[PDB]
Amino acid sequence: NSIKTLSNLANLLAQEGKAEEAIKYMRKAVSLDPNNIKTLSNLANLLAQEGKAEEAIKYMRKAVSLDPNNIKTLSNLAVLLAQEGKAEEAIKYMRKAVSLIDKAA
Amino acid sequence: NSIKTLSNLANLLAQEGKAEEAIKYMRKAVSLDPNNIKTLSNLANLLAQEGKAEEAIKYMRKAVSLDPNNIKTLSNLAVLLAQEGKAEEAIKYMRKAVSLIDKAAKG
Repeated sequence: NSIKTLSNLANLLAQEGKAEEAIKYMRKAVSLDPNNIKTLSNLANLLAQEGKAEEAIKYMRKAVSLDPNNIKTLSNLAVLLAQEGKAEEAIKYMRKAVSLIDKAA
Repeated sequence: NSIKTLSNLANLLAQEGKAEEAIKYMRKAVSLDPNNIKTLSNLANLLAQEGKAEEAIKYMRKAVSLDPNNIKTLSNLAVLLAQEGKAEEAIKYMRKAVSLIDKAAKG
C-alpha cells in the first residue's frame, strides 16, 4: 500500500543517484512494517550501496532472523560480510544456503 | 539520451505496469554499451521481477562471463538458478563464490 509507494519513490531517487533521500523514504517504509523482509533487504542494499556496510549488515541480520530458510537473504548477507572481509561468517551463511538448496531439491 | 535516463525511465515504466516499454528502454540502455555489467544486471533484475526468469539468467550469465570473480554476480545468478529448480548448477556457483572468498582471505 503506502509501503509500496514509499518503496517506489525511494528506488526512483536511488536509480537517479539520489541515495540519501531514497534512504529517508525507505526508512519510513521500514518503520511502517519493521518485519517486512523485502523492505529490510531494500534498506540494507541502499545502505551498502553507499559504502555503509555495517548498518546494512545489521538490517540483513534482522531480515535473516525473520526467516532463516530464505536463500536470497542468506546469500545477500554472505555477500555483505565477504565485502567487509568477514570470510568465515560469509562462507558459513553461503554454505547454509547451499544446504537449503540441496534439501529442497 | 544516456544509459542512466533510459534505465530509470524503464524502472518507472515497470512500476506503472508498462513492462513491455520498460524492457524496450532497458534494452536500449544495454545497446549503448553491451558489455556493461551494471546495465546487464539491471536488465536481469527487471526481467526477473516481471517473471522472465530464463532471460534474466542469460544476462546474468553474460555478466559472470565478463567478470567471473564477482561474488555478487555469482550469488545472484545462483539464487536465480535455484529458483528455477536448477539446484546443482546453483550450488556450483555458490561453491565457486565460497572458494573465491577463502582464496581472497588467504591473501
